[PDB]
Amino acid sequence: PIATPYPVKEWLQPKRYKAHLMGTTYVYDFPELFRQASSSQWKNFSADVKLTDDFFISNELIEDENGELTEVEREPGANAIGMVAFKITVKTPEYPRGRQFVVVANDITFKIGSFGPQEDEFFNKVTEYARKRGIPRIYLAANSGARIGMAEEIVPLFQVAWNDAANPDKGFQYLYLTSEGMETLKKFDKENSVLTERTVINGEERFVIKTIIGSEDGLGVECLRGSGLIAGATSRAYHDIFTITLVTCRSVGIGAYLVRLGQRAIQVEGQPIILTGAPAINKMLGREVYTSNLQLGGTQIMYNNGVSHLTAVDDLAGVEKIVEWMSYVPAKRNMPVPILETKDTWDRPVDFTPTNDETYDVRWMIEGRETESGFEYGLFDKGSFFETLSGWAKGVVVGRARLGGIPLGVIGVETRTVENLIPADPANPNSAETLIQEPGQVWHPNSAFKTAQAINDFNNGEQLPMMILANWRGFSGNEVLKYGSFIVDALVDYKQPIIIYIPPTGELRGGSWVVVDPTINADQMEMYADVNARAGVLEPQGMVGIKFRREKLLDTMNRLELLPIYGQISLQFADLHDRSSRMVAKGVISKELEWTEARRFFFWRLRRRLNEEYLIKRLSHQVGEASRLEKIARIRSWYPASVDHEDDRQVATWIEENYKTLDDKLKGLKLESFAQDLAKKIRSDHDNAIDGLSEVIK
Amino acid sequence: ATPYPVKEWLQPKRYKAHLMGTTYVYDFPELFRQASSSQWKNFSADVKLTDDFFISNELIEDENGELTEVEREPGANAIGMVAFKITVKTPEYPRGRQFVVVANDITFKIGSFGPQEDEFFNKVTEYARKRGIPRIYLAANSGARIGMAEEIVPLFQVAWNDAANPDKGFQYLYLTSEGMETLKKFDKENSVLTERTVINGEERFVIKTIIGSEDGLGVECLRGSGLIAGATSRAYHDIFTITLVTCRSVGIGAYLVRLGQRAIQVEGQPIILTGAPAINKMLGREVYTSNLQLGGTQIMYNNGVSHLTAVDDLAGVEKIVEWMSYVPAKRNMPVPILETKDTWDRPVDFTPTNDETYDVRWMIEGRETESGFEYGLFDKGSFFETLSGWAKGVVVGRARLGGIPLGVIGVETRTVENLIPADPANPNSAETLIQEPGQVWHPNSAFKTAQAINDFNNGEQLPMMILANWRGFSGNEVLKYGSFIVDALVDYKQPIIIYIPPTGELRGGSWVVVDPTINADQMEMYADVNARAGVLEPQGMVGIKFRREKLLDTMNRELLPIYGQISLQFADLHDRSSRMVAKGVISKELEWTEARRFFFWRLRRRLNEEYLIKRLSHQVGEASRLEKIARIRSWYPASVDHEDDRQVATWIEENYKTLDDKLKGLKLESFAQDLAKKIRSDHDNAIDGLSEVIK
Ligand SMILES: C[C@@H](Oc1ccc(Oc2ccc(Cl)cc2Cl)cc1)C(=O)O
Ligand SMILES: C[C@@H](Oc1ccc(Oc2ccc(Cl)cc2Cl)cc1)C(=O)O
Repeated sequence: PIATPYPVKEWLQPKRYKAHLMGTTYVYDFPELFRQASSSQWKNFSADVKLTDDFFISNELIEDENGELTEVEREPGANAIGMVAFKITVKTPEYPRGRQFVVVANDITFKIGSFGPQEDEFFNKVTEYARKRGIPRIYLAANSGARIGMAEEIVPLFQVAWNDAANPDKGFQYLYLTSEGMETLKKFDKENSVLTERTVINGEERFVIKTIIGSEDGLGVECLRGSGLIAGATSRAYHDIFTITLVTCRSVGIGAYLVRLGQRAIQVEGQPIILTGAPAINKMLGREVYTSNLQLGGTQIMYNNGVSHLTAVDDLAGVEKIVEWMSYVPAKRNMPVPILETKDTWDRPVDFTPTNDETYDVRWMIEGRETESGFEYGLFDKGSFFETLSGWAKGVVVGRARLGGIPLGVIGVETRTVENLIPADPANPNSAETLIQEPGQVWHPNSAFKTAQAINDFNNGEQLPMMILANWRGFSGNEVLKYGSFIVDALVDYKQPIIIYIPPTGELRGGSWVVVDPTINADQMEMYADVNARAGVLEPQGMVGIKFRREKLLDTMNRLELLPIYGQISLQFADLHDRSSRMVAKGVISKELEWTEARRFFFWRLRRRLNEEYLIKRLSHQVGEASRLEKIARIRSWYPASVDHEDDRQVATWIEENYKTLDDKLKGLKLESFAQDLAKKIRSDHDNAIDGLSEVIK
Repeated sequence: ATPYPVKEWLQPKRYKAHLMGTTYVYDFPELFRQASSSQWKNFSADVKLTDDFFISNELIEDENGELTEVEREPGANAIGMVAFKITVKTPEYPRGRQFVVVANDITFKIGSFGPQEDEFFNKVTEYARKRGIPRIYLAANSGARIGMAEEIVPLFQVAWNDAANPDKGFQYLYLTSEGMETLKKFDKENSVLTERTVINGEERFVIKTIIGSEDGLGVECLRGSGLIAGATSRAYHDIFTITLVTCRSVGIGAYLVRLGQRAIQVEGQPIILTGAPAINKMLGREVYTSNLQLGGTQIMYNNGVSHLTAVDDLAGVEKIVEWMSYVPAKRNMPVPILETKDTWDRPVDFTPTNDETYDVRWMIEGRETESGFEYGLFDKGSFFETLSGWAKGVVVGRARLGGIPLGVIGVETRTVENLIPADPANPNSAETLIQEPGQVWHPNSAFKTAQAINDFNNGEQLPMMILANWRGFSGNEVLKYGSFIVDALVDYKQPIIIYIPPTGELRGGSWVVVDPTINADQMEMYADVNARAGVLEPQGMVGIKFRREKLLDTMNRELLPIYGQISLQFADLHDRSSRMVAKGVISKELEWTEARRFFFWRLRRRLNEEYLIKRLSHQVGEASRLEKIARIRSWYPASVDHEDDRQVATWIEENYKTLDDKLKGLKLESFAQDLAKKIRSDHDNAIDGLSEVIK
């Protein structure tokens, strides 16, 4: 454009234009998008808030001469490699004083954002940078995969020693180099560019090419090593810090791999996630099977399969989802989860209530429900429910929510039936659509997998507490065995409080109960049942057909056709066994609750548990054989005698008032152990031991 | 009576178990005795065993509920679950190895899991885990025990509506002042939760909840199921776990075979979540005739849940014992070395050729030929394949290298005819014959590969070799499972060897999932001189950096056909192991024929160095793995070539006890070095403790 109000950004830096032509945001413009999203964050939390410019800081990161990452301020487009990173520092509602994270991204304008050894090495450095600091790592993927290429400085030299020079059609023997060809290389210092041997044929002194290496780096296997390196780096990152990646422009090969390795992924519509391009897949098979890469890695495929947790209409939408997602996550590894009080106070009843009659959306029980006669509040803070993996295995609902300001992961069960449709396969004319009915409250391979993925995703990086509104009465698919197994493993590994709650009108039968029982992880799990909930190995019908058969159904029909009404009797006899009262009597749940009062009970129970967990975790690197079980008992023996250990609000309150003081008792607890240990060491090797102490003078 | 004197009280127990199609619980230890004896026979026919080579002591809880060995009469179990502590002398552990066998007693309440069975099982699992010994589970059960208050059955009343004739309906269930009292004389008064409600002269106790006096009716059984499901999950990561499905395994029973991962299914014995009769009552028509269509070996062995299949119980027990022969006697002990006739010093005979099909197993274990026997890479007769009925594109099993046990993963070059049967649940759907090309990763082969790596790593604690030979991938799913492989590599705690074999290739994404840098602490890459590797293969590489123009440009030498081959070659000259060495992506290129020799000493050397590193586990202070190996190697004599595997291994084995003395010194060093740093970080605190300690 000629003569515009302000400078033409796309002209000052043509790369910005090239990026837009690619249909994605120019890399150096992303920090700005995070500013806008953070600003929006505030505008939704408290509109009367006036942000200044120093509320958001973005410092590009590059490697210095020693290869160490350092902050710099240069002009966009100065990057010498196709990978860049920024260290962001933002003041946010949950972290007013500020929080940090790293943003690594491919520069789609630098060799089509390909991964070369330097890009790989940079990405690895940045990832390690974030991990050492316990800081989140955001990856913006816009690439073309591993960089490729041959040694061009060898194309105008290699000679072809044919069988008979006068018969090229008869084939050839091998490729060699002349004495002149060798001199060309020696002139460019590119001597060790190829491996060769000297052989004199019919007179001339030849140099057979054994192997072609190349002076240019990033031609083959070194790109593969680099890819393996960052793949491993990302696998580790996921277990260390919060990871998430946004696909803004295609993401290919190692690019797609990283998307999955970081687990949490948001896909912008139209930007495919592919291992290999459709063109390549065509040439291979036979004819033109696929018309677009969107048929291979498009949203309708990755979001539907669960690779993509969320979809975004554009780059800004994606960044906004990243930021909203981060608002439930600790500023950094091992910090308490970020409390964020909203207008919706903890002290209120739960309005929306399920009815054995009318069908409902679990989300209503979760986040509340908007109606004509007004809004009906749900179990968690209004507007705090952030659903993820919503395009996959809809039989189960997954997301983050807030309880009186306390963030946590929530897993619910969709009661309505799902109509998972699967498009035909382009690589087989003999195949049509396939509508699959997925019954509610039943566990299918996908539901189980999604359930396991959620637990692991709440646990790793996010380090959140969790509540599962357990309401399953079966399983039918036999891979289910494998994925169900993933659930137990996921729970065994959970490190923050877990709450399992069978809601009103809900039930948990046989296998369904098994996979979520508190004993799987007694260190963190507690189970509760609504007074209007049902639970048992078998449902009434099943129990009847085994313990109340026509045989005995007659004996009672005597002491008192009339089969139907007597069938309804047997059912009630059974159903009277599946009550929460029996659950309390048998000791399988911590408590039976009343739905309307659950928001109040859980807020304090969870708050109390988070406070206690925090004290326990202070004894992690304690010396000795002390068990978690013995650690809480000890800590709890500290509470004032007049404090009721079963009064959640009271225990939470006292702890919150004595942090510093408790740290002291904790410190003194480890000190006793360190001494008791040194004692047992001397009383197990007095010789070398005693001498050791002596070796310690000053 | 009978020819020989046998326990009379067992007859009916045995009969019932057999009626179920399984061996009687107490006769199982005998099968283990036979398999072990048979183990010695195959190893050294000229061996005479004394009964003391095998001991089996039943395990039961004492007064304090603690598990103790007992010498009691068989068939005396008061619960439907039993266990044995077995001590046996085996070829790999001549002085003896131990493990526990936990099993359902199919004759005790049809092998259902009740609270007591559950807690016992859990206690036995924990018993093994605390000792680091293998836990074998023999499944023969009916799932969670189920019940109902049978005492409330005879004495419960109905309160009908406007019906002196029930036909209309009822309002609730109640108890009479007498029935209520009946429970009082039986002491089963708290078997219900009622409310006093005198209506029409007569008082009725409304039934609000039925508890029952018999333990093990509902949810208490579910808690128990959850307890052992989790206990098994932990065991799998702690000790060697394996399960033999010797009869039906239902619900929690089925779940357990999975949770323990390694599983052997006896033919005709199904692993199911819920029976067929049950499923039919949830679909309308009679769709399933038998549970075998739900959990038979055709399902579970093909799906990957069952690692192996067995014709009968004893075959299963033999497979378990055979499997165990590759595993340490207990957690963290060195892998069991078992040298046989086939020693390490010999070249590898069998060699794959470009123009000829081959079974990767020939490369692994060797092949029988009319002229004799072509030895493969590993010890003749040592290959033990598992998960052979699922994802045939990848080959996994245990093997021995000059006596050293390890996990092996190879790539099936021949295509696979995957036949997926049609489920009766949908008549509209018939069977299909999926086509799986070799050297191509698919969702299932990727999944199987990750499982293999994790199963070699957890419990087995085995080193591993992957004869990487993949190119493309097709079947989305691939993405998720491919990532499982990386996670498994990252988690691997023993030496790993990635080796691209002769005629083998590794391209693009296939290289990245097995690159050494994923876990530099344990991985090493090797490429045969006749191997190939690059991002793309010649075909595609040319279709990007050598098109019509460049191809027609390099005419300084209309003959498209012949020149097309010249370009491909120009490319192929890049994919050489020599470049791989030049670029530094492999530790070195090797010659197939000498691989056995080379790998034997490299592994032996690595195993030795690992052991030395492990001795610095509890070493206080914080030193990186690379920091410990560096100091360990600084101890080698200055004349030892750190690159000479045999020499390094030889010196170490000659100095175990010496290195051990030096090893301790390095600990006591840090011991005080730590106390010092303590004071130099909290002087006040330290002094008080130092003083208080000196007393
Ligand atoms: C009460 C029930 O026990 C179980 C326990 C685990 C079961 O396995 C699963 C449970 C849940 C899921 Cl999602 C998957 C599986 Cl394989 C099935 C039944 C039984 O014994 O019948
Ligand atoms: C070199 C190659 O990089 C990769 C990396 C990972 C890839 O994804 C996988 C490869 C193998 C497996 Cl088993 C799984 C995945 Cl997800 C694909 C290509 C590329 O960039 O094309």
